Amino acid sequence: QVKLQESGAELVKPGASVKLSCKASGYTFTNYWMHWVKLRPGQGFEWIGEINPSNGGSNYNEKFKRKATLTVDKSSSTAYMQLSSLTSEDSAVFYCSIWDSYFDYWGQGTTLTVSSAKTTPPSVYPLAPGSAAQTNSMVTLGCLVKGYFPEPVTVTWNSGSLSSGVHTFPAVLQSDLYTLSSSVTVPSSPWPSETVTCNVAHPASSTKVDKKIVPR
Amino acid sequence: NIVMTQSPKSMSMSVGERVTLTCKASENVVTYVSWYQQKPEQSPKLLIYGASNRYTGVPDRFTGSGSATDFTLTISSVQAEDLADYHCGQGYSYPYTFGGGTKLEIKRADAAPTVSIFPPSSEQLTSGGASVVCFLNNFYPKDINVKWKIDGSERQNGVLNSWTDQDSKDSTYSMSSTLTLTKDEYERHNSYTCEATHKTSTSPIVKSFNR
Repeated sequence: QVKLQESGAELVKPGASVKLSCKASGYTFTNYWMHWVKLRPGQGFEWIGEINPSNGGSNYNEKFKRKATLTVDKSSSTAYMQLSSLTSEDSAVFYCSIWDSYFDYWGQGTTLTVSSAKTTPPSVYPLAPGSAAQTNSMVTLGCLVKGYFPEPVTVTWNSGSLSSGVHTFPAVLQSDLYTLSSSVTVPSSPWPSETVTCNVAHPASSTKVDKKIVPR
Repeated sequence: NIVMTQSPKSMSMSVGERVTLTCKASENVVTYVSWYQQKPEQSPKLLIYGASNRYTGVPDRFTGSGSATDFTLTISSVQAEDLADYHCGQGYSYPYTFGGGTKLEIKRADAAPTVSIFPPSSEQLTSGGASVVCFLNNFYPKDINVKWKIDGSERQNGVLNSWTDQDSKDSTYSMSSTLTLTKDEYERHNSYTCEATHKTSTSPIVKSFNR
């Protein structure tokens, strides 16, 4: 498969620098320019620059001149962007992508948080009604993912299996800490005669948590 | 630097209708304009290149047009899946630049929220904390109000609300409201109440547990 793999998240102290990676596979790495773009919530895209993996040839957005530097490693087939002298203005999602008219593709983007604040694993609390048979034909279960920093966390149910009827709500910052919740809706034929288990990962703290939803 | 501007800022159209998104460039960019579609919790996808060339795979209902300084994305018959932020960018001159995006939403039939309430877990209660959570799911339109009651009395401090983006399948919205208290305020009350106000009902939808 054509893939451009970027790290999910990066937390970095302000004033420091960071090396964003974009690891390519599924195509001939050296035949396509790599574009780096910046995306902040409610803003449009900002183009940082582009680099030719064949020779390292580069073109930058003057605006990012003193801020970003593009490199490539042909043997790892990996593009890198270094960001220096980080400030809060830098916190954003960063993407690498190929812009060909016959071949347009985007990494998942890395969420950059620049903050002096230390990383705090989430607490995760199962949400059961609980009891039984209430109400309609299905049941709504959920998980409360609370008190963490920085974004993001990823929430799945039954390790991806349960993708039907999931709602994961946007994290909200309440006092230098994020909280989000997620709900799943399943027929009462499954639950609770099956495992229903929410899976939560917090990249920044390398936290992994499974919480089975138990009745009552 | 070339500045791109889109219109409208946001809109909602009914499934089946024709939708028109515009994009103005501060100077001539010939036809070097692309349109990107960015659906919720997803990376952007190329819809149109060279102002009018459908990227391989793109459904026919998406047609790009325009030249010079004025460009248009037309969706001949919107489908619920077309919910998204649409972006246009020029690739004529460095640095490459993008407009501020147009947020397209889908209009659907009014729909009442499924309301469901949850008491704090024993896990949390042991830590000193107590969050009570209420899911108001799959309603429309987006406008909704939640009210918390403790033994009959509205509670105001300590509540946090979050709304999902519109859903690509059924065009509805969902919301989460969490009331957070201390363990020993929570135990010191019996009745906990989630009260939803929506245009689908003249009376609020109440959900409640005791204990």
